[PDB]
Amino acid sequence: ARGPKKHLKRLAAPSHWMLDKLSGTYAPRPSAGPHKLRESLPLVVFLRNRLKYALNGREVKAIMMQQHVQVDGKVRTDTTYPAGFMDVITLEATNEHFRLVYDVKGKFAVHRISAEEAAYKLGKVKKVQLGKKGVPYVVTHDGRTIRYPDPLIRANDTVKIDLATGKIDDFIKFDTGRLVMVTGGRNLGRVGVIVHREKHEGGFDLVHIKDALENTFVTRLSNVFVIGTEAGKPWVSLPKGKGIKLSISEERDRRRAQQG
Amino acid sequence: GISRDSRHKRSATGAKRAQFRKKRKFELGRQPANTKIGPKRIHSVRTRGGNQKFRALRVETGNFSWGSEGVSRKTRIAGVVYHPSNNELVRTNTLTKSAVVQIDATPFRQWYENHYGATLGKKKGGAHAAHAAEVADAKRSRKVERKLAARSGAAAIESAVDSQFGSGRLYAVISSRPGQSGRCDGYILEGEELAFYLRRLTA
Amino acid sequence: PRAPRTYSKTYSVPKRPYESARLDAELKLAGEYGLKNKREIYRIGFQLSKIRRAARDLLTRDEKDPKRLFEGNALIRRLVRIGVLSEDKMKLDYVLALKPEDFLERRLQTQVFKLGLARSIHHARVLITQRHIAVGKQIVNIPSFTVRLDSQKHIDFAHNSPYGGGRAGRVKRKNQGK
RNA sequence: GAUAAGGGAAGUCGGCAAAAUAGAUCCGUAACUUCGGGAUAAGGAUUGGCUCUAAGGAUCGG
RNA sequence: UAUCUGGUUGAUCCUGCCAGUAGUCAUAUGCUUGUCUCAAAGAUUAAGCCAUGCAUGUCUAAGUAUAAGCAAUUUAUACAGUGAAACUGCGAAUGGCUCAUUAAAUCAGUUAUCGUUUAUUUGAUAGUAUACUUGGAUAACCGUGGUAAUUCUAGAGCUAAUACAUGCUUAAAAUCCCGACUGUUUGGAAGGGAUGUAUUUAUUAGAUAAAAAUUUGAUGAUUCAUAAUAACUUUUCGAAUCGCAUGGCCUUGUGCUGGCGAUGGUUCAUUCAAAUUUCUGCCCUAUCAACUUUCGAUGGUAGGAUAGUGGCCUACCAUGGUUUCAACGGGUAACGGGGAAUAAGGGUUCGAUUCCGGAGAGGGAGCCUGAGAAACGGCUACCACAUCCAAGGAAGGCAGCAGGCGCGCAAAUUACCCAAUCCCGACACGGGGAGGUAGUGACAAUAAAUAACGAUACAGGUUGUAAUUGGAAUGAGUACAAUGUAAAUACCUUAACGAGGAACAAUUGGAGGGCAAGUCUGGUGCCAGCAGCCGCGGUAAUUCCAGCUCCAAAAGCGUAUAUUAAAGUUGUUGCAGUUAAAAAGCUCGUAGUUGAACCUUGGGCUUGGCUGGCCGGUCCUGGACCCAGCCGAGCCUUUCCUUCUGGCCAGGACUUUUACUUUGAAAAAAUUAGAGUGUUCAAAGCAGGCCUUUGCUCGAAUAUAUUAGCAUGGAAUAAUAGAAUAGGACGUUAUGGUUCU
RNA sequence: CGGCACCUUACGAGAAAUCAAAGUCUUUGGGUUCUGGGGGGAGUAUGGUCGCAAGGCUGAAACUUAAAGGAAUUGACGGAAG
RNA sequence: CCCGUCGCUACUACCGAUUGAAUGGCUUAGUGAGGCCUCCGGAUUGGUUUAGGGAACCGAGAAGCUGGUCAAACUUGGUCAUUUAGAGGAAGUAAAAGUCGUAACAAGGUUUCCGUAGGUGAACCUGCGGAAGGAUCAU
RNA sequence: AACAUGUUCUU
Ligand SMILES: CN[C@@H]1[C@@H](O)[C@@H](O[C@@H]2[C@@H](O)[C@H](O[C@H]3O[C@H]([C@@H](C)O)[C@@H](O)[C@H](O)[C@H]3N)[C@@H](N)C[C@H]2N)OC[C@]1(C)O
Ligand SMILES: CN[C@@H]1[C@@H](O)[C@@H](O[C@@H]2[C@@H](O)[C@H](O[C@H]3O[C@H]([C@@H](C)O)[C@@H](O)[C@H](O)[C@H]3N)[C@@H](N)C[C@H]2N)OC[C@]1(C)O
Repeated sequence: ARGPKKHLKRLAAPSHWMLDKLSGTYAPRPSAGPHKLRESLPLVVFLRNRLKYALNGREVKAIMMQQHVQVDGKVRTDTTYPAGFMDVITLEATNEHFRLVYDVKGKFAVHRISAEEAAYKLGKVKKVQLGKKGVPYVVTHDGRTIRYPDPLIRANDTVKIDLATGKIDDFIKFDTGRLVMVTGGRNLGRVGVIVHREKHEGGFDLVHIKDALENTFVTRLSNVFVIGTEAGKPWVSLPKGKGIKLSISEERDRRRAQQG
Repeated sequence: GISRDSRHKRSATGAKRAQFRKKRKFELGRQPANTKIGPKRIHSVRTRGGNQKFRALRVETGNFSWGSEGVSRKTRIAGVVYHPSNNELVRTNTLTKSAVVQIDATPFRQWYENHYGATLGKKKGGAHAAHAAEVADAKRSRKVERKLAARSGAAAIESAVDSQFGSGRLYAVISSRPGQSGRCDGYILEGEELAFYLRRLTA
Repeated sequence: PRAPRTYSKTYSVPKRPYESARLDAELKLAGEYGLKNKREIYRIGFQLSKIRRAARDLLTRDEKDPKRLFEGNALIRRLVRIGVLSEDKMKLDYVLALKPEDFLERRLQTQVFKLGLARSIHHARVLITQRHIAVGKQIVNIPSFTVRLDSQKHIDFAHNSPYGGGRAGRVKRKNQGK
């Protein structure tokens, strides 16, 4: 087709953006950036369709042209910036902070956080190898590259990064017993804890997990995001629900119970 | 133009395929360089992605390696004496990869004499004996004499390689691709491969 | 372009056009509820029919089943709320007994007729059409407007009605002055 | 016994006479048929000189 | 709603079709047409031809300003503000249109790149062995012009950069090669070179089976990454750029210095892409049975070419590759898919077209530029069309939007606008016929007026009564005003208006049967006509032509064609073959389909859960005990159920192959089924609701997908293998011998 | 035991005539081959193929049409019988 | 009740001299635009930079030239497919009451029918073998 | 022994 597409049709936009059908023909097309097109949430969606801070995209343009909006602390003006998993969005003018986290229903809930909290994030180790001049580095899930990591770090490990200096604070080894959070699949948004991992050479590795309530659920290894060291201790704040799935009758019961 | 697509060919069953689309630029070919031996002329080619290739149309000199000795020098190419794929390239001295060529043996001779102190050729004529007597009676300081002694023992080389040093031209194989890189580089023939090509040549 | 808008039909004509029994029954229903045409009978038949297809399938399932319980209870509650079903009939098996005489009671034409607002059901229809009726604080002009239990109490003349407080109307304002 | 601009059988009873074709290699070859043919059907391409390359043998000697 | 009815006969039971019936987001057409919400719309024939206009441009404080352009005198006699032109940069490869080509092609799910390119984005990332900052070109501009004419340009004079080409500013110690002298059993040393990163070639690291007589990354896997050595290169680049603030230090020199930034740059990573690519899956056709291989067909070696693999192409060589399990050829009124219509189930039919993938821009081909195009709102050429011309020449591509011609059964305005949706650019600002708003719009879909209420004598067995007497009510429509909106329109809201024949007058088809509703009156007289079918009509026509009444659906009803059900009249479920159509004259026989039985059965012990009642302990529900029932485990019975190491997991050594079935990973939205929601209802949509806030709030469910691929439990059914000239199985720590590590 | 048949019955089958298979078929599945899909046009035309020929095998379409057909019943008729 | 030829008319399709015609695809051969690569060329131009008058030799380079490569397109021939004219010939079907006979249905007045072969205005007749769907389930 | 034929259309 002669070259790269620059438009995204509304019906072809990822469903986890909850874009209404009849608004118009097109959808925001997330720019090339740190996260994949499909597994990211562009800033215009975050700052318009979630927070209702803007009535439309022109006012989104105006808001970001005034250095208000920040991603991972740095200032961004790209209206279609592909904000993704673990990203921290700072709004100093409103005195408000956020972190993109998968709510259990499968989306990015509006997760408010504190200023002290809005200064770090987490990163899965894609690979570890030597660059030029023999210097070792590890690649994270957000396109960040860090040189001179701990000589023990391997793939599938989570690291803590400070959003100011880009430095690594502390990390996690991947093994049985780790609190995690599924990154894709049908088990999206739910928080579990590693039970077992089954290794298929040449294939796709399988990992067995368990929620706080006893539920064993398997998932592709590539969708496992370690979020802690043990059960009950995440390294970030969790949304209203703590990542446990509730059946439709359960939620209906709870809605009736709450409303009287 | 020239194309590399597979759609113009018959299926493995033997069916004649129908036209699918017009020719695409991402499947082009180009003209062979047909590199020759002469004064250097190198033309750049703009390729896909903004990269560059170099069509060696004519080359004088190439960087050749004596593999065993761990040394390589920028000699000059005399001619083409054998090509595995077509005798038309040897008959017209066309340089491509894997062409058997003769190079100037002179710079390797200088390196041999300077790094060791012995000489090659081994022929016992007039000029050969005169140069041998000159080399054996050269002026060497005591520390250079001792470092050359530390380089002794392994001084002698295989009988086929040094025998050819009588003519000042060795046998080599082109290892570079002159049409792709603009370099005409290679390595000296040695051992089993050398015996194979000599058997092919003298015949 | 822009995504299509979903739509559908709300009735299906009978396969046999001239059945004396069915025709007579449909005329009886039209007369008992003052309906405009048979399509209003057809709509009740259609919607009750899809209800009964889904609800029959549910009744063919087992109890305590989440599909079964969830969908059946949702259907039962949506039926009790509108006044099609009553208080003691939340079982999913009374719905099969339901009749086009049921769904046709809940119309604002019938309800306006039943509680003294009109002298005849034809009068009730022409009052709703001519905008003299009000359901709670919302004025309604659609005869097929279904009234739940909550709006059963809240049907009266329009707040600004000639029959509910306000300037009477053209014939009055043209005759009473002389 | 030869040649002839442009035309090309208008000449003549009639293409009479003349012209045109032609060896060899490779390609390709219809109807019809007594299945043998028709067939060199029809219709195309190549061919000099020089310098090379390859293939195809005989007799002795375990 | 898993349904039938009319028609062969004097009558019957059948076969069997014709006819009737209902749907179609399925098209045309006739008649008719009041209101609202929603809404398809030159696909079908001609990927036919097109007048005209528009559809792609782009500037920030941060590239280049002597407009002889505009404003005023100002922290600015180098400029400094605004702002044309032009240079430079970026975009123009997106979008939108269409469905012509195309049948293992496209496409779908599923793979691969240890087989490649990738502007941009985002991370990183280079001190490499004239410098108070180098040159020369041209545009813009004034000036002479030439041609009939075009977005044609020529001479001449200036003048710039983030344009073009050049070029230094520089650490620290250290390694290596050469090595004049020199120590003297093998040292030191002057003096020369290379130090980065790119490029090409060659050669070495890149190790990790456990005890006797040192450091080392990743992968399932590599010649991987990375590193070293020797050399190589028409030497890649390691910043001669720009804006605002102007600080601090004095050894007071237009001193040394240093804040946010613009832009740029090598390599790697990432992101957006691309190009190939594995496995399985396409409609009709044998009046297509052999096809491919000259000139590449199938494979091997070597090269060339490519971004890269590969007969992609060349040279030499071999003779291979596909096919009745349907190759190859032919047809397609064939772009594929998500999907659509009908639907008891199984099916049948359709999919040009709102999303995804492909392909094309009159037909063909070839290229430039660029990260990316074999680009057509880019070029070049031919063919076909076609415009102008002063006859010398010049200029084209609506299957973009609107509009014309043609074609036909068949489809709308040369309108308004960037306000939403998003896209592009140097960009907060410019542009966008993409897109949005109106016009035409009985394609379809939702809701839904054409009336109603009382009284007289009447009529009748407490109202259900046949007419004409009145009071009222109303929106169809016209119109003050606000709203709506970019401005409007329309809806919604509303001053003054707006009904007795409320003439503000409903239509389309029917009245023998199928099939609901007349044997009433005239006309004709087997004529004219009706009639889907059976039939009607020949002077008493319930069927024609007409008037009255009635029936059905109704703002919609009828006709034509196609398709779906009815059709168990295509039959796998599920037909028929003696005589209704239909068993080959008869055997043999290959492919195909299909093929007897048989190999661990019983028995016992211990024990988890959830089912009913007995305890009953009842607030629908709760605990140990007995009873039984179901789904399970573990041991023992001659005993299957891999095997070692560390020492119920985690690294080694081995595994007969399949079908079938279980479970799971994952599988775009839209559509389907389906939970929540007074869009006033509903179709829909994905919202909305709350004491009325300067806030708070549940949401945007769930299943369906699975032929093929992946992972997984089971061992019935159906296959496959095994020890028969023993060339068989075991010997753990059997014995001896020969090799390797 | 195998064979050519026959008689009765009708559980069963069938539209019936009839059928020991034409039964074990809506309570619809032992294996497998072939053939038909209203009546005509028509086993025609065309292409192919076999044959000395006569012909055999393969084999359409346009168009046309409301029946054609099967089995039985009552009558009538018979150059049928009693 | 019913068969065929024959007569009038209408419609459909078939054969057919015309080496008929037209349209669309594929293709041998011949010619071949143009681009790209290559090869020289050298209008012009700045100096690797140097010369008493400037003589060398550096760089940049247009038109054009050589040889290739991809290959539009034209002619010729071939082949495939699809429409289509045609003297004449031979069918089929339809169409109240035309002609000739009476083949079939009854033992249809010669039982009917199948295959094959001859003959004949027409139905049809005859020979050879077969069938009962016969007019005989039987001596 | 001979024996051919019966306009069309119904009610
Ligand atoms: C000379 N032999 C002839 C033979 O040719 C043929 O005759 C046909 C005849 O069948 C045809 O007859 C055809 O058409 C006629 C027409 C009146 O419609 C009808 O009889 C009928 O439809 C049909 N048979 C006729 N039209 C031509 C003859 N040669 O058959 C009869 C025959 C006597 O044997
Ligand atoms: C039964 N066999 C018949 C043979 O008898 C003959 O029949 C004709 C028939 O064709 C004639 O009839 C024909 O011709 C008339 C008119 C044009 O004359 C038409 O109206 C009629 O429809 C048509 N069938 C009829 N009038 C006399 C019969 N003998 O026609 C040939 C035939 C078919 O072979």
